[PDB]
Amino acid sequence: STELTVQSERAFQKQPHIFNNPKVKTSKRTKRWYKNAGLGFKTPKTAIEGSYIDKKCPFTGLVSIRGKILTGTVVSTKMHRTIVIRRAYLHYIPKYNRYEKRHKNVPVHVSPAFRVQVGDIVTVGQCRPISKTVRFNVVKVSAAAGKANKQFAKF
Amino acid sequence: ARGPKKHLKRLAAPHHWLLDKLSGCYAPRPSAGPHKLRESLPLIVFLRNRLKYALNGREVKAILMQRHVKVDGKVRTDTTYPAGFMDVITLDATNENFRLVYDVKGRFAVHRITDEEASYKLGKVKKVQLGKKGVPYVVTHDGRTIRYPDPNIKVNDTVKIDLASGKITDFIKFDAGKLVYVTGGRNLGRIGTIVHKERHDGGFDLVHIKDSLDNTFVTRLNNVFVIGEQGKPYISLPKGKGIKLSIAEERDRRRAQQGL
RNA sequence: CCCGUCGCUAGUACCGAUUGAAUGGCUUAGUGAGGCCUCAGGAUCUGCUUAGAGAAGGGGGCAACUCCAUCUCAGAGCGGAGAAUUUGGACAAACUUGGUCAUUUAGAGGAACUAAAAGUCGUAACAAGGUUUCCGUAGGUGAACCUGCGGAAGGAUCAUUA
RNA sequence: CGGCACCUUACGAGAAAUCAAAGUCUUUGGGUUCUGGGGGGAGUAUGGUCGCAAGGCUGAAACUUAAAGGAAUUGACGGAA
RNA sequence: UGGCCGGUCGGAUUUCCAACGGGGCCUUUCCUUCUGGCUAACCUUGAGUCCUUGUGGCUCUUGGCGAACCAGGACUUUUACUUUGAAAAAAUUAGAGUGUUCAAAGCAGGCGUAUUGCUCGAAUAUAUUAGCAUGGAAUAAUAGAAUAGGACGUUUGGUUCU
RNA sequence: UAUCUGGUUGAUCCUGCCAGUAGUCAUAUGCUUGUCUCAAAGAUUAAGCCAUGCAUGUCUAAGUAUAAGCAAUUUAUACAGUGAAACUGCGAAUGGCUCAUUAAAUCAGUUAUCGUUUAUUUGAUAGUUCCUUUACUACAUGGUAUAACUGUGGUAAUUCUAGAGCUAAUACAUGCUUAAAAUCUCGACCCUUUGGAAGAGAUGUAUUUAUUAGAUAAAAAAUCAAUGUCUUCGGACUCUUUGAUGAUUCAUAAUAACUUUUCGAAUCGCAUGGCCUUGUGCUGGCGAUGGUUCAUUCAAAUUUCUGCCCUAUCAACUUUCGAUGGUAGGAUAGUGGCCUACCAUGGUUUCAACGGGUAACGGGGAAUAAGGGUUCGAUUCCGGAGAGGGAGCCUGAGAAACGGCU
RNA sequence: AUAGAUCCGUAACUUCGGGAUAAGGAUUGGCUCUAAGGGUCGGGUACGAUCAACUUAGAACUGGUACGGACAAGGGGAAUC
Ligand SMILES: [Mg+2]
Ligand SMILES: [Mg+2]
Ligand SMILES: [Mg+2]
Ligand SMILES: [Mg+2]
Ligand SMILES: [Mg+2]
Ligand SMILES: [Mg+2]
Ligand SMILES: [Mg+2]
Ligand SMILES: [Mg+2]
Ligand SMILES: [Mg+2]
Ligand SMILES: [Mg+2]
Ligand SMILES: [Mg+2]
Ligand SMILES: [Mg+2]
Ligand SMILES: [Mg+2]
Ligand SMILES: [Mg+2]
Ligand SMILES: [Mg+2]
Ligand SMILES: [Mg+2]
Ligand SMILES: [Mg+2]
Ligand SMILES: [Mg+2]
Ligand SMILES: [Mg+2]
Ligand SMILES: [Mg+2]
Ligand SMILES: [Mg+2]
Ligand SMILES: [Mg+2]
Ligand SMILES: [Mg+2]
Ligand SMILES: [Mg+2]
Ligand SMILES: [Mg+2]
Ligand SMILES: [Mg+2]
Ligand SMILES: [Mg+2]
Ligand SMILES: [Mg+2]
Ligand SMILES: [Mg+2]
Ligand SMILES: [Mg+2]
Ligand SMILES: [Mg+2]
Ligand SMILES: [Mg+2]
Ligand SMILES: [Mg+2]
Ligand SMILES: [Mg+2]
Ligand SMILES: [Mg+2]
Ligand SMILES: [Mg+2]
Ligand SMILES: [Mg+2]
Ligand SMILES: [Mg+2]
Ligand SMILES: [Mg+2]
Repeated sequence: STELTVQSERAFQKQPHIFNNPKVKTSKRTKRWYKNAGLGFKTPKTAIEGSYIDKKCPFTGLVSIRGKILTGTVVSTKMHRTIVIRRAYLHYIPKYNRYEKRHKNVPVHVSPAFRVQVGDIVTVGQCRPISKTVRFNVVKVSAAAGKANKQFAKF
Repeated sequence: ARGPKKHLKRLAAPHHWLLDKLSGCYAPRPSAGPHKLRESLPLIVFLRNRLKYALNGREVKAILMQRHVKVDGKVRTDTTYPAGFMDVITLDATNENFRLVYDVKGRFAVHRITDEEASYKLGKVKKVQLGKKGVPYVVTHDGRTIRYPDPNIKVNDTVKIDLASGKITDFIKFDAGKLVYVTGGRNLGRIGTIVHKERHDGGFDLVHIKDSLDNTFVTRLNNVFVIGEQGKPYISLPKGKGIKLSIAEERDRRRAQQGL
């Protein structure tokens, strides 16, 4: 994500305490801070080489992934840098020795290192409270094919 | 609500204190100290209930204010001072030293040690960290900050504290094949050697421990306390050696010991 | 055997004019105490101080524009604490009016149901119950009901390749 | 092969009448939807909604009651043969 | 489980074995690797079958499948299910021990010489779902290679990064 | 501890309910009541109202004693024993009661703080104190200002207090002495450059900002710009120091400063040793109480996942006036629409959202026990909430406290 | 008495069109600003000059809380015949 207007806000978007010295020209252009989130979650090369800021990103931001590592189907990418995932499960009623389908809607912050859409299976990880309802970041996206390569028209 | 709690209800006490259900509504709430409230044994419970040296709590106070008891070489005149695991209790009158180690049923045992063993204790390293002015310190399981440790000392190691000058005499690493004293859970009080440590990056590293009778059991690493090598422990083990006989073998021992 | 109308008696709910009444929420709007934060205020109650009598070497010094110093009173030297009061905020009790929701209840009178079996009138149903019954719909009638149209048999026909 | 049905039997089922499904059910589980919980009050009151209306769909409670009912047997009775 | 020298007046033992229950290996064998040491039950075996038997002893073996696991992996189809294990406070429930004189209960108590006191205890189970770790891979879903944007790799280029 | 029986009929077989029957840590009531052990008990209705009395105070050798208190003669004409009062300190935030509110709220099991505060305990910890050093003011130890007390009063009344005179501190406010070096910065005297030095200031720890380090899978070579420690100027070059986590802008260290400048002992008891220039000189023990920071303990606050009764005669709700999100600020102890400003138009729902009821506090648990279940849980343990209803705050580590205040 | 305009809010009943300006409630000046809402002018066989109108929304400041400052300008509700 090296484009689409990083400085789109009234404040200068920068990573805090990362200093680009203008007197000595750095050998690498526009020094970027990144980290591995841990738990075998690979920092994407878009996070490493991008130009976005996202202070709530799990790789280039100031949040840490710790706690639950959940997985869910994306049902809504209609916010800016926040998605809603569906965590469908099954609840056991012990009287009838049977289960019932249930679901929970979890709002998750998404970094612009990840391009997600409705239908993707994402792996999310618990962070500190990001907003009123968001306590998770997307740390992994698990839809590469998605059966979306053969639907297009032919001759 | 509204502040710190100062009363411990009887039936809210730790079960290993073995307080009777009747005879009072309250239990001795331990003071703040080196050990956690549910993993410690107050001096009133040790003196009045275990040793039976006092009949009341008034007599426990009368014992302690003559500076008779001392825990880890210091006097500790509090009635509910939290004497926890590894703690050496010296009674200078009666000329005896106790080490607060668990029995295999999960309870603090009356374990008399010698005056040589009363000159030291063992401590599980809780953190190794750099303090102010760049000085490394190590924190044991009983709240002791010990400055300038050995650089080979890591977390989950066991140091040997000298109790007069509280320094590290030596230490034991956390490797496979070293003795464990299990200090928490339903396997509490058991003694065995590490088969291997199962990692689980993210939380709750597990330890597979095998005792002298080849019975393996899995325990979280919060409850594992290294006490020595394969065999030859650095402390003196209590009577029973952390074996956990089953209840059939326990009644077999009782019928083989009471019939003469 | 049974069915209704009407008739006394008792009970139970329903409709009911009363902008019915009451309680409890929530709430728009208006007024808005109090403490807290804040802009001011400065009763006092003070330590040092004077370039002016201040009846006091400016503390190594009363000639190199130079080595921390007090008292009556005026202060032109300051500095601190600081009460009443007060400005603006946010929190906001509580009151007034209006809204709506939940619950309870008075009510002249009306229309029902039950107790309920015996009263008056008829005999609708049960037999081909004397017009086979019953369903839907529509109209009519003191009442059970009757009549039309379509249906059913739970019919009084399992049947006329006679 | 598919269909509307029918006759005999009762393996079986059923309280029985009867049923080749109403069988494969106390030896209880092929899949699924809807409905009922003693008789009345009552398909009533009220609310919602649909309709031009008639009404349709949804739909109580207070109260009352020891039976109401289903199938069959014997009798009696029939303006039934 | 025993199963037989019954030599302890119907009580050790066990390739004498059968029925169970596991783990490997080979049968075209589906599960990963690469960085550096553990020098595999030293793949091998100079020393040697001195030990006598047969086959239960092959050793300081010449570098040795350096593979007996530690951390950053060209490293990742996801679930349900079920086994096991940590956790699910005590009291309570079930329950072991113990003549509160019995019992409900309680966690006591028992044994000498009562003279310098000895000592067993305060077990165990269940605690349902969800979370954690783990074994299985049936059952029931789920995904892959079809305009090949498919796999590998002992090929050979190129770009770019560390 | 797997059980049925009476009632529809003239009799029958059913459906079907009524009735029986047996428990209740399940309440009330009637009659009766001798003994032993054990024991609930104003929850239901009215979280309605309260007369009275009590329930929170506390002193050791070790903060302050001139009681004009009591008692005793001793290193004791500074005090010395005990000690009302009162100041200071600590506690009053625990306990106890109740279940009114409350339906993803509380709560349960499970996480998280790499998102924070934390008295006390326990362990560790402080030679740096000078305003602009060539202008220091006691450290054998600074200051005033108050209670108690004395004395004069007001009010009918209160745990009301006023004016005057005293006097303390571990109260309040100031303030000081403890190396010896290194490293920076400034720097009057190095001329032919790879050419340096006195003597001045600064560097503890807190606070705030900015910057830097906090490394690391393996191996060689090539000119150079200038050399870098030292040359046998061929150029030898070895070594620089790096902890922790799954993970960090972590721990920690360094640089430039900043600050209505935080801490860095003007405190108390007991014992009175040791040394020689015998000065009441220099040293010196065991404690108590303080104290900054870290760690620990007791916690607290927030938080992940999943789980709650009845109701559709509650199907759409939220977004005016924060509803979902982004950016920035403010606020907080800290995350966060917690609040503000500017943008975006989101967020929940037939897998039952939102609303309504609850004679609902949640749970461990309890009654009944073939198995499955059904019902209860105000109530002795855990968690929440509340003190007549609301709101606001003070002090404090901790309260939105009510035996605190407005 | 109410009254213009802007924003909020609006019941019974209904012939579903209304009732409705229901009822009921806030704001309104001046000054200094801010932000949106246009027309014409150029391309390789991503952007600027230039011109102009009054609408709307917001903010600060300000005053003897005044402001539809004169004028102008509905009173409303429950019912019956
Ligand atoms: Mg935000
Ligand atoms: Mg409490
Ligand atoms: Mg205590
Ligand atoms: Mg009338
Ligand atoms: Mg007739
Ligand atoms: Mg007829
Ligand atoms: Mg056929
Ligand atoms: Mg019924
Ligand atoms: Mg109907
Ligand atoms: Mg109706
Ligand atoms: Mg019928
Ligand atoms: Mg019949
Ligand atoms: Mg018994
Ligand atoms: Mg009869
Ligand atoms: Mg009954
Ligand atoms: Mg007697
Ligand atoms: Mg009373
Ligand atoms: Mg009461
Ligand atoms: Mg005080
Ligand atoms: Mg204290
Ligand atoms: Mg900020
Ligand atoms: Mg923020
Ligand atoms: Mg806002
Ligand atoms: Mg309640
Ligand atoms: Mg049963
Ligand atoms: Mg409950
Ligand atoms: Mg309860
Ligand atoms: Mg109640
Ligand atoms: Mg409680
Ligand atoms: Mg409270
Ligand atoms: Mg009261
Ligand atoms: Mg109150
Ligand atoms: Mg306090
Ligand atoms: Mg209060
Ligand atoms: Mg009280
Ligand atoms: Mg209280
Ligand atoms: Mg109007
Ligand atoms: Mg009108
Ligand atoms: Mg204005």
